[PDB]
Amino acid sequence: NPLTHSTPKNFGIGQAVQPKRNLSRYVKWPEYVRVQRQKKILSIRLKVPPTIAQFQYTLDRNTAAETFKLFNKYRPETAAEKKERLTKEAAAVAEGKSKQDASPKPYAVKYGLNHVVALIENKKAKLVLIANDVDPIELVVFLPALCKKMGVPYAIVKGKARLGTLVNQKTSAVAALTEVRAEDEAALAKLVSTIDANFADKYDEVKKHWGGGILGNKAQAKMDKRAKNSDSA
Amino acid sequence: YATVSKTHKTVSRAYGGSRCANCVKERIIRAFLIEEQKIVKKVVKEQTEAAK
Amino acid sequence: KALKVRTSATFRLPKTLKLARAPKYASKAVPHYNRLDSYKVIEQPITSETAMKKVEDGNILVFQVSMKANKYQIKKAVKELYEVDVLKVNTLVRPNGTKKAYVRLTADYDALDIANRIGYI
Amino acid sequence: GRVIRNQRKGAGSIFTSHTRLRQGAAKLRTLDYAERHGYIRGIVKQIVHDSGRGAPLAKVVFRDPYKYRLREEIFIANEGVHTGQFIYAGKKASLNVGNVLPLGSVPEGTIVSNVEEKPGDRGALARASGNYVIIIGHNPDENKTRVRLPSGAKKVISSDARGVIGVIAGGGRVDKPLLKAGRAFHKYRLKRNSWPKTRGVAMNPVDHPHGGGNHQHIGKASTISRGAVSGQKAGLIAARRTGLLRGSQKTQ
RNA sequence: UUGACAUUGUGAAGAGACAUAGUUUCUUUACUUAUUCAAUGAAGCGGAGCUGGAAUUCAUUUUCCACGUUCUAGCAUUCAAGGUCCCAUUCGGGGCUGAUCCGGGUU
RNA sequence: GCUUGUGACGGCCCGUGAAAAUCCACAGGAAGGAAUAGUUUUCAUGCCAGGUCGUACUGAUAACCGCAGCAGGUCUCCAAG
RNA sequence: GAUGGGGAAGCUCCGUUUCAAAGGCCUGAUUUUAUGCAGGCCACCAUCGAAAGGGAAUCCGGUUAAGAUUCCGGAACCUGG
Ligand SMILES: [Mg+2]
Ligand SMILES: [Mg+2]
Ligand SMILES: [Mg+2]
Ligand SMILES: [Mg+2]
Ligand SMILES: [Mg+2]
Ligand SMILES: [Mg+2]
Ligand SMILES: [Mg+2]
Ligand SMILES: [Mg+2]
Ligand SMILES: [Mg+2]
Ligand SMILES: [Mg+2]
Ligand SMILES: [Mg+2]
Ligand SMILES: [Mg+2]
Ligand SMILES: [Mg+2]
Ligand SMILES: [Mg+2]
Ligand SMILES: [Mg+2]
Ligand SMILES: [Mg+2]
Ligand SMILES: [Mg+2]
Ligand SMILES: [Mg+2]
Ligand SMILES: [Mg+2]
Ligand SMILES: [Mg+2]
Ligand SMILES: [Mg+2]
Ligand SMILES: [Mg+2]
Ligand SMILES: [Mg+2]
Ligand SMILES: [Mg+2]
Ligand SMILES: [Mg+2]
Ligand SMILES: [Mg+2]
Ligand SMILES: [Mg+2]
Ligand SMILES: [Mg+2]
Ligand SMILES: [Mg+2]
Ligand SMILES: [Mg+2]
Ligand SMILES: [Mg+2]
Ligand SMILES: [Mg+2]
Ligand SMILES: [Mg+2]
Ligand SMILES: [Mg+2]
Ligand SMILES: [Mg+2]
Repeated sequence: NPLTHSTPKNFGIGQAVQPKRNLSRYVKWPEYVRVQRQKKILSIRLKVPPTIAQFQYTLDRNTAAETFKLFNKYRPETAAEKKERLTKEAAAVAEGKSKQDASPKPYAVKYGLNHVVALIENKKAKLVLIANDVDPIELVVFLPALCKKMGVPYAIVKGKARLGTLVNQKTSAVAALTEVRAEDEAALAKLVSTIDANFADKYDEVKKHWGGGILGNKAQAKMDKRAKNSDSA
Repeated sequence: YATVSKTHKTVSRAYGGSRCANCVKERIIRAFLIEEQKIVKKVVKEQTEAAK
Repeated sequence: KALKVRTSATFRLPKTLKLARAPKYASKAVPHYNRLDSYKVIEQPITSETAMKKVEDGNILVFQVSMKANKYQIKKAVKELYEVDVLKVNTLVRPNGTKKAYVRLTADYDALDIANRIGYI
Repeated sequence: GRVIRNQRKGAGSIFTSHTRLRQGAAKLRTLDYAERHGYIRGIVKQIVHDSGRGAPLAKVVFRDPYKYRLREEIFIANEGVHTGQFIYAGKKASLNVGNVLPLGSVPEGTIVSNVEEKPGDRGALARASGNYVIIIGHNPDENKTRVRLPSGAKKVISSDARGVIGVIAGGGRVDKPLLKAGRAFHKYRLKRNSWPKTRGVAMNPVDHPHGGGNHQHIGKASTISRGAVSGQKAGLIAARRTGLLRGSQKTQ
């Protein structure tokens, strides 16, 4: 009202400068950005082979959450704790005279790529998580087939870092359980079954399915309307 | 021109030291008239829509 | 949740923290002593016959002076080495690559006095 | 032998264009939002002489719709376009001399100049003191348009490709006898160093395929193959016919 | 310059052989992510929807275009005036809408 | 009158006869600013400061280049009866 | 003619705003304090290249064996502060 006035701006070509708008769709990103987006895109447009496209099929958030819950109970020794343990046998064992066994038997998760593999190969692993990042994918592509062959139940998981955190590394590439306290066996055999249902079991079937061949949605629609009109007149 | 009282570089009118006054005359006239016609352009085709 | 809003289509180098030098050891152990003290600035008086004539008549002192020294440095040092005040310093590089300062005292000081105080005549 | 004259011109030393006095490069507006969804107005603030050009340029200023400021383009003046005039650039733009329109929107018969080869190459066809192109038909599916160039060669370009309504100024320039050496002198003065021309027949063998002999004579056939190699190609390269053109011309 | 091999991938119609099941090979014609070319201070792309309306209803929409500027040598900028929400009322300042939605494939 | 400067014009061109630093103006109106006293340094007057390198002379029938104090060569301003 | 680059066995050749994450001004936020963050801009992206091109400002008189629009005398003007 007052001595105020409505003057609504016309923005329709020919007149009044455009306003500031959001141009995030339109920005000249740094090349390393372009390269990493184009990379992912290129990887979906090609026809990816089945012994690669079997990854991408990751564990689901529910099941996994249960797996990281269980594995957390078994983290490997800490900085402090080991120093703390070592003096509970440097002192204790050497004098009171134990068999280097005034320490209890360790129950921790197994990790390190070359470590986990001999384990699998020796049928000693009992549940293995393979990462899904892993850039030299080769480091890990054989792991599904191995486990399958060794009849060791396995699951591809999201987070080379989430594997990393649970073992005090930045990244880990693989986590494994061999041992397990009896009071936990229950929870694990449970996990093994769900996991095996989605991986080891479906494996032979995954083996025939080439991934990718996915259009961008400019062209995905361009034929979703072309195939729509041509047929059904 | 930077060593000179500001009056030497201007005349006392709209668009003073910058356009020739018969130019100012012109762009006032055209301003008024075109701003006016804008009114005659709007309400006229405001009738078009209502009588169509 | 959701993304950034950029109104500009151009990207630029994120203005990042420019940390300052905190050397773990030192540049040169000992800083150099002043490379041009008054004494190095003004070298000898000039006492050509024609030089002198500027001291009787002109109230001007003539100094072969450092090539490395400018009109300021010459003034400050004639000032401080001799108690006097300077109106103006003119300078000129000799045809033998030594520099000459026509130093002109202010009207309070009788140069000729001032000349055979330093002891030339 | 010596490197013959035509070879030397490529290394471009004393040859390169004489660039310095030239209003700038003539060009259409960039092909932005406005010009391909609607149209946009500007005024020819000036038509002027480009040096070494036949046809007058046309300074034409527009608003910039993404920043408050003027942005001036440089057009080749079609005929009859005039200072103070309004000029329209766009798909949805009226069809009068001086406006710039996509070739898709002009009825056939339309006469246009400075036309784009691909759309948005800012002009590239018939820009020369006199010439123009004729829109001789369209094909809506795969929106092409067919045009005739000044060469008589017919060509088909996309319909989004713009070109400007009318013909280029400076008509009839080549109709006036140059008359004396100096006029061509001053002609090429502001083009490039290509005049005067010694005849390859007046040189010695070191200098030219034609050089030498105790009479002036080409001594072998002057119709030279396409495959001919550098330093050979002088005369009637790739000539498919030769001799005085008898009878009518004009592409049938 | 011309051919072959490599760079070289994805479909579909037609040829070509174990001799009329589809592994393979080529002719034709699609694909776009390799390679290639252009433009731009990578600005408005692609897809959906609001409104109008030509359109003719064979049950109601089956669709097609539109979806801010053209007598004039003016003027168009301060995240925009307006509207609405907040700060705790100070001067100042912020959200949203004004400027619809989705996909980040610069075209 | 001579020389030069300069203006208003006219002829010529398929020739229409640089660029940047730099200085001013205007459009704009964010803002800041008075009555017990504010705003004002494009008005006047007033204060301090201005470094570095070159500065001589020949410029030619002897100071430059032609083996030289060579009848050669070597860019220009001023101009009396 | 450097630079992000791309060629080249290599000395080096190409390119000069070009397939680049290219950089700095105004005052505000400080009243721990010296300058961190807060706005808003501006995307111009080296440098060298003229003692005849562009360009802030000085004159007259006197003076030397030999300097002077440079010193002496008087009178100015410009630029920064
Ligand atoms: Mg523990
Ligand atoms: Mg005045
Ligand atoms: Mg006046
Ligand atoms: Mg005395
Ligand atoms: Mg000097
Ligand atoms: Mg050139
Ligand atoms: Mg010539
Ligand atoms: Mg000839
Ligand atoms: Mg000839
Ligand atoms: Mg001869
Ligand atoms: Mg020969
Ligand atoms: Mg021959
Ligand atoms: Mg011959
Ligand atoms: Mg002959
Ligand atoms: Mg673009
Ligand atoms: Mg404000
Ligand atoms: Mg003269
Ligand atoms: Mg003229
Ligand atoms: Mg001015
Ligand atoms: Mg003043
Ligand atoms: Mg300084
Ligand atoms: Mg002299
Ligand atoms: Mg002389
Ligand atoms: Mg002599
Ligand atoms: Mg000599
Ligand atoms: Mg001589
Ligand atoms: Mg270079
Ligand atoms: Mg320079
Ligand atoms: Mg100069
Ligand atoms: Mg004198
Ligand atoms: Mg003397
Ligand atoms: Mg003299
Ligand atoms: Mg004086
Ligand atoms: Mg005085
Ligand atoms: Mg001052």
